[PDB]
Amino acid sequence: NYDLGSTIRGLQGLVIPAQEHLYQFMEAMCGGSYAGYFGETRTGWLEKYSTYNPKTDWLKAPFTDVISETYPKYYAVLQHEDAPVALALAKLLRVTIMQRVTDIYGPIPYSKVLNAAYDSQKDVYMRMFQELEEADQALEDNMTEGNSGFEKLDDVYYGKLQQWRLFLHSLQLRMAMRLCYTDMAAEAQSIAEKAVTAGVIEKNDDNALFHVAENRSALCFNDWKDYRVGADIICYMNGYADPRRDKYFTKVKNNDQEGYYGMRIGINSPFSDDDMITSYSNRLMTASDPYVWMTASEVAFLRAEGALRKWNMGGEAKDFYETGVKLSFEEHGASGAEDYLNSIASPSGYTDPLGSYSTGSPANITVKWNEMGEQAFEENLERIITQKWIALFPNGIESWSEHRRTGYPKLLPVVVNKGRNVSTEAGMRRLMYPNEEYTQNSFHLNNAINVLIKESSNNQGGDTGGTHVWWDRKAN
Ligand SMILES: [Mg+2]
Repeated sequence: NYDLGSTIRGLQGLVIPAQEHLYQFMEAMCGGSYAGYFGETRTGWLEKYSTYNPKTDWLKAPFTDVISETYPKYYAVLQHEDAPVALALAKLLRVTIMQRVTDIYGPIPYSKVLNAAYDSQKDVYMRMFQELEEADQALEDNMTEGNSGFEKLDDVYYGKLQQWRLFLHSLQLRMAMRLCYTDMAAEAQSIAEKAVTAGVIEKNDDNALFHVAENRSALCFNDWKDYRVGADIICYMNGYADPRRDKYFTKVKNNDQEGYYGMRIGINSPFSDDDMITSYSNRLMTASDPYVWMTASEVAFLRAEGALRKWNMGGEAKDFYETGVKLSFEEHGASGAEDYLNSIASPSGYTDPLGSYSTGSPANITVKWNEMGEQAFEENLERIITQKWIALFPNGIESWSEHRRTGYPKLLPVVVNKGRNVSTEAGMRRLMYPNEEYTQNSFHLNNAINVLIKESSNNQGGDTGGTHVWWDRKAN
């Protein structure tokens, strides 16, 4: 029983996964650990994403489940609808889902899906850019005032095609910035500039949120209690005395504790699960919360970086930076942005309230803009990306990609590095292909690994967490 609305909602639920079974792996364990946002409370787990040795069958969900769930919905739209807007929205959602997947793995099945042959990450990005333009043209040529017909078929923008275009342009901007260290940088700059000109998300009312009657991801944090907040994000936000903390996190309040506390990521604690659950802050969320895809704050930080790089983003780097911070405060109902923007406080050292994994501060980057501008390029990039990372919480996959790309924010090293060809100093550079690909798709997988090796600025044994994906080319 095909229904276009259910199919579109199905696709919208594969961006930030709306099924808890998929969420726990892709977002809580993978994005969470590698962005410095969350650690796992379960002390019995010895093959973990956070220690770079995820149990083999825990590698299935971010690759195999995303792909196997996406394509039947995508092809249902294509076989039932000839309306250009339906096809354009399906196309845009497929790009949105799969941008994340190629950023995690590098080469992925994409253009030849009909298992399947893999495209190079470069070929995935170029094809996505071509598809985003095709979707955008179809939206622009068919949009109207009043109802589009998709009002009851779409739980992100409730049928408002104008807002879908802002989002599409914002995604083009994000993906362009991703490629600024590759041989496609000139094209990326042009794409970014045209995207900004076409109109990106600038107001919080236009943020792309997937609204849901029940946010099942809340189970992972509130009910299962399998994750708590990581040390890194707490070190920065406590150091900065960030007014957003009471909107992001719960307080831990007991005999020896009152405030915001983070757990060291990449450890094998000798304490109990109850100790890990009760001694560290949780994220603050409810079962009615939306999933946040793209915000005005993120777009402002992208424009700030662009401007710092002398791309034509329509304004000054400092102004976009300050606007990004202001927009994030506004998004969360937080006061004090203007004073916060002049802060010269450093990220704090890490004090483990249980006394096991205390360590020095991850960075000395402050909030206040360095007026040398591009003459302090790396420092100002560091604060743009650090502030974007705070504003992005809990979007770990995006923050992980940006951390890989730019080196920022600087995060605390894991303690227990049980990775295979993964360095403690550089961290996870990608995820490894699932064992299903080895057993069931071995011809295509073998070619994929060869493509990953050829595309990489830094091969570390082929299909490992150490090998760089194609866009991860910055020299350190
Ligand atoms: Mg100032």
